[PDB]
Amino acid sequence: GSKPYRSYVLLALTLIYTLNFIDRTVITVVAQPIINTFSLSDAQWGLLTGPPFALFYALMGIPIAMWADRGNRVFIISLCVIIWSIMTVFCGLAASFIWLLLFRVGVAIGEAGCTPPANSIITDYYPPKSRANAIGIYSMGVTVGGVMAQLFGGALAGLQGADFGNFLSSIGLGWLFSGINWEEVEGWRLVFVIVGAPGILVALILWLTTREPPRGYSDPKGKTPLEKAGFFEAFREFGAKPTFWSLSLGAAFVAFVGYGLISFQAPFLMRVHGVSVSEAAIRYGAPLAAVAAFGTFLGGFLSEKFTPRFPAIVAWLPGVGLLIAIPAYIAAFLTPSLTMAFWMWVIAAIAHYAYLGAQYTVSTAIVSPRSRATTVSVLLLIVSLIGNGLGPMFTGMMSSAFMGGIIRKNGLEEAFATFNPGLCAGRMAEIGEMGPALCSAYAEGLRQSMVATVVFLVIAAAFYFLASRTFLKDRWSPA
Repeated sequence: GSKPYRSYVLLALTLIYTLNFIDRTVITVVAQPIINTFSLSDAQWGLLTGPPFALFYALMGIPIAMWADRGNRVFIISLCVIIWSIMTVFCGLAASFIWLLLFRVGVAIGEAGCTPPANSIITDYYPPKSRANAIGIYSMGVTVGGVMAQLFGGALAGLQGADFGNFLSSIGLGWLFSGINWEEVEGWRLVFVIVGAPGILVALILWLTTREPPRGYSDPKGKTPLEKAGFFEAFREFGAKPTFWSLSLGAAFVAFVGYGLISFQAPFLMRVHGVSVSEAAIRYGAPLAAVAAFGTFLGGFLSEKFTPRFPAIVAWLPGVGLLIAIPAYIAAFLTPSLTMAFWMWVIAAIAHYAYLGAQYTVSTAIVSPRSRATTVSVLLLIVSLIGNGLGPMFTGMMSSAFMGGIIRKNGLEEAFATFNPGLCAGRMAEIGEMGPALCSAYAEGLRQSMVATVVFLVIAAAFYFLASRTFLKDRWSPA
């Protein structure tokens, strides 16, 4: 490609990836409102924010990959942008929670067709002198995507549907004004619609302003490997090594905790501290997500600070920094002062994602570079699968379980057989003799579930240490 033109192509791909993660994580913002509207158990909210992305790499990742290395390299991104933005707005207008679940699966279907083609495009668009910092810029999409999803969700939540209707009517899109009443539409429907909708426009803009690179605009002298570089074989080279399995296990459990936590984050701060969706997702969710990214990068940086030689670094021997994350999290959860909560949480996130990025760096250091590629792929697959799939599922089913127990220990089942969530928020009076009891249970069950999930950081530390042992033999030396 050219130079200002390929710079533009890079801006467009980084923006696509930003939007990918905006549409991917905004759902954690409108958690509680979605629950109020569809009257869901936290176990269901977990079933919705976790195992749907089972499909993300379960099918699409593998066929998208196959289909992206083969051909049609720009059309694929723009098609998938259309796909996951359409699926998003469809979430904004879902009858049953089953339709929400399928629309989320479809969003994942679409989003799995972003990175393989975007990578191929940056590669064959950029010369090896600077391809590196290019891929780095593109990667920055995740961080910006998360923090911006939190901000835009907070902004668009708590937005009267009548405001949106009157706006659309004020611009001449009256095909929807009389079509349906806007005072009965909930703000998360608007979040979804406004976040997904411009994706179609952006996929068009991509299809139009982006030439496909000729490919192989790569490096010149490279003798034939004859052995198909790294493919299946790299797996057994890293599958021999048990440090690989133990680090991918510990990393997947770090992620299991982090994912469950974000999945019920806004619900927590709302139920306990009574904060608007806006506050919960703006004053806290976005700074927290930034701090999470920073803790990750800091962890990789403290690896790069001493992974030149000494590895799996820690105080001495085990990674107790995870263990240290544990009580600060628990403190955030067991506090009456919200300031306190925020700050404690900040601290522990810094530690928590530290040990994630750390593990990430350490992975690269166990295998030959001819295989480090597919090694980091397989590790991120393990981590997304286990973490995403099972983290919220545990956090939510525990929230139900621990609410359950409370009900049982106060035999409240007669009052609960008519319990919905939404009434608890602001409509306190018009519930019953056992109204406040039932809201207090809805909150404390989730509280106990959060405090329960962090204890998986014990499993995480256990795996980290477990690998810090077998590491030395597993290490890859040039000698």
